[PDB]
Amino acid sequence: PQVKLKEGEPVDVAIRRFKRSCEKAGVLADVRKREFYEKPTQERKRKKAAAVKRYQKKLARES
Amino acid sequence: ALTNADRAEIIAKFARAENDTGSPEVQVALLTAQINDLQGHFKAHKHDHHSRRGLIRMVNQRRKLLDYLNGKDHERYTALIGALGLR
Amino acid sequence: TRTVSEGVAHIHASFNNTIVTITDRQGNALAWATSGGQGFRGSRKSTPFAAQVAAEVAGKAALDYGLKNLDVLVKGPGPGRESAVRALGAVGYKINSITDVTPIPHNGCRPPKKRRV
Amino acid sequence: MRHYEIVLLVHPDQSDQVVGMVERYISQIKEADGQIHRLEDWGRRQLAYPINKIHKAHYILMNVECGQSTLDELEELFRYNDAIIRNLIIRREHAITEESLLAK
Amino acid sequence: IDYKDIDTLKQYITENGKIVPSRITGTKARYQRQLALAIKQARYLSLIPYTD
RNA sequence: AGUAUGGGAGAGGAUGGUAGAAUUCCAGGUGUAGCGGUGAAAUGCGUAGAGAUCUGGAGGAAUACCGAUGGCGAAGGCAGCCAUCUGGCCUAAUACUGACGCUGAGGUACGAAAGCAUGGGGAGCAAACAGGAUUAGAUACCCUGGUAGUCCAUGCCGUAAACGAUGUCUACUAGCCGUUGGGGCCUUUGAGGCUUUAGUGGCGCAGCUAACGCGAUAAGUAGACCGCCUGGGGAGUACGGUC
Ligand SMILES: [Mg+2]
Ligand SMILES: [Mg+2]
Ligand SMILES: [Mg+2]
Ligand SMILES: [Mg+2]
Ligand SMILES: [Mg+2]
Ligand SMILES: [Mg+2]
Ligand SMILES: [Mg+2]
Ligand SMILES: [Mg+2]
Ligand SMILES: [Mg+2]
Ligand SMILES: [Mg+2]
Ligand SMILES: [Mg+2]
Ligand SMILES: [Mg+2]
Repeated sequence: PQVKLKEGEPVDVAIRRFKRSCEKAGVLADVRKREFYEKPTQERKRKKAAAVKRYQKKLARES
Repeated sequence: ALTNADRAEIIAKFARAENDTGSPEVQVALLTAQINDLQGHFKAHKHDHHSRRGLIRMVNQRRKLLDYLNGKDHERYTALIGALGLR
Repeated sequence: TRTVSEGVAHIHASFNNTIVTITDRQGNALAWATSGGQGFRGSRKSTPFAAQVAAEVAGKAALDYGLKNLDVLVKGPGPGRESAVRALGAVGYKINSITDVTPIPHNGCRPPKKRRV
Repeated sequence: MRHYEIVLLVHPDQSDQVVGMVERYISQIKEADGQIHRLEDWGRRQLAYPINKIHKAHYILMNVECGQSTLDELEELFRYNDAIIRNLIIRREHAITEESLLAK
Repeated sequence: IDYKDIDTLKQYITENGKIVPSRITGTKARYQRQLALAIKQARYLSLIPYTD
C-alpha cells in the first residue's frame, strides 16, 4: 500500500500500480479464506496435496 | 533439584571400587535420590502425566537392579536396603 | 459553511454492495452515497457499473463543500475497487495516494460454517 | 546463580528520576550479592506504535547474576511501578559484556 | 540474531511488516527460527512495528 | 543392556504473567438515508435516526506473517512472547557394573470428539427450536434469529475410518535422489565439497504377492513372545456377570 502519486502521474497507471501492490501483498487470498471455516482435517489434506505437487514440480524441473 | 555435588557425594558414599559408577548400589542410590526429589514437584503439579512416566521408569529400573543384586549377593542387598531404608 | 482543502475517500466494497463515504482529515463525514441509494435495487447492486455511478454521484455532492485533493482507502474484496477510483479521478479530484485498509484477524473469532449448496 | 537480561521502558515525564531509579534497584541486588555486568542507556526513542497513548519512551538495559528471590522482587517492583511501561526478562546462559549495538 | 540488531531484522521484514519465508531469502532453517524469534521479541519491544 | 562426566535441537508436559490483530456490545462527534442477504427473493435491522467514518471503554475466545515430505511425544496429540517446575531424545571421548535381557495371560496407567455431576463464564460459532424461502410435498439442503454445547475448576465416562486398515524385539540382503539434528575430513576469502550417525521422504535390482503393490521406515531372508480369524445374514444382538 501507500502508493503515492507523482506530479504528472495519470490515474490509470496509479490504479495498475495499486493492483500490482495488492497482488504482491496477497491480502485478497486471506480475505477469501476468512469467509468460511476450514476444519483441521481438510486443511491438513490441502497442505499434503500442496506439498506433493510442489515436490513433483521440483522433480520435473530437475529432470 | 540435585546438583553435581550431591551426585558426587552419593557416588563416593556407595562406591565399591575406585572410579566405580556402575555398581548396583550406586545406581540404586542415585535413583532413590531422584525419586525422593520428584515427590515435591508431583505434589505441586498433580496433572503432569507426561513426567510421571519417567518417574515410573526410574522406579522400575530400581526394582530390576535390586532384584539382580539380591540374586548375585544377599548380604550386599540387605546392606543396601538397610542404608537406604527402602524395604 | 466549512471549507476543507483535503479529503479522504472510503470504499466499503462487498460482494453484495459497495458503499462510498467522503470525509475530511481529523474525521467527520461530509457526504456519502451507495449503489442501492441511486437505483440498482437487486443483483445490480453488486455490479461495478453501479459502483462507478455511486462514486460519481457522491463526488458531485462533495464538490459543494469545496475541495481538490483526495486520498483513497479501499476496504473490501468486492468488485468496484477500481471503479470507484476511476470515477473519483474522472470527476476531477486529485488523488494523493490510494491504499488498502481491509482488516485481517490473527486467528480471532470462528468464521461461519461453509455453505453446502 | 542465573544470568538475566532486563530491557525496560520508562515514560519521558519521569525521565529525571531514571538516574536514581536504576541506582536503587542495583543496591537491592548488591544487598543479596549479585553482579551487575551491563548497564546501557539508549535514551529517548520514538515508539513503533502508541503504548498507552505514548509515542516515545526511554529504554534501559541491565544484565545481572542474581537469585530467584531477588528476581521475583525485581519483577514485582517493575509491575507495581507506574513510571515504567512494559519490561522484558530473558534468561541468558553465560554473561555477555561488550559494547552492545544501538548504544549510541 | 538478537532483537537488538534491528537492521538485520529489517533486512527480512516486508513492507506490510510480515516475515519473509526462507524460500525467497534462501536462509538455513536454524537461522530462520532464530530470525523469527528475534523479530517477535523486537516487535514486542516496540522497536519494529507489528503491522503497517 | 545399563551408570558418571561435556555439549545440542525441539508447537514434549504443568503453573502464572503479558502483548498485538480482529469480531460483538456500550458512550460520544460528523452525517442521512438505507442496510443486510440470495441464483432471485423474502424474514430481519433503521428517522427515539441505521449502514459508513472517527474517538474512548467492557468482556470472551484464538494466536496472521514465519510455516516447511518441517519439529517433538508411547499413543491420544502439541503453534504468539516471558518466567518457574519438570520428562524424554541426539552427540564426543573416557572411566565403570558384568547378561543385570526380550516378550508378556491376568492386572494396571493414560487415552480425540461428543455426553454426564457440581460451581463459574459466555465474544464468535452453533445441535434442538422459531420464522422466511424452494418444492407436488420440505421435518432438509438455502436465508434471518437462536438454546444446550463449545471456555474454566474438580470428578466421571473409556468409545472413533483411535489408520500406515501393517503388534513388539533382534541379525542379514544392489543402488540412485532430497530434507531435519549432530560427529569427522578437504578447500579457503568465509562460504562450499565429501564421508559417518539418528530421524523423515521420492524412485528402484533381487526377492515376495491373486493382483494392486512392498522393496534397509519390507509386505524380502530367519529367530523369540503375545493378540486375533474360520461362508453371508441373524449379532457385537438375547440370557448371565463386572463396571
Ligand atoms: Mg512389556
Ligand atoms: Mg492384556
Ligand atoms: Mg481415568
Ligand atoms: Mg443456521
Ligand atoms: Mg489448570
Ligand atoms: Mg473398537
Ligand atoms: Mg488420529
Ligand atoms: Mg490414516
Ligand atoms: Mg483396527
Ligand atoms: Mg516383515
Ligand atoms: Mg455362520
Ligand atoms: Mg452389549
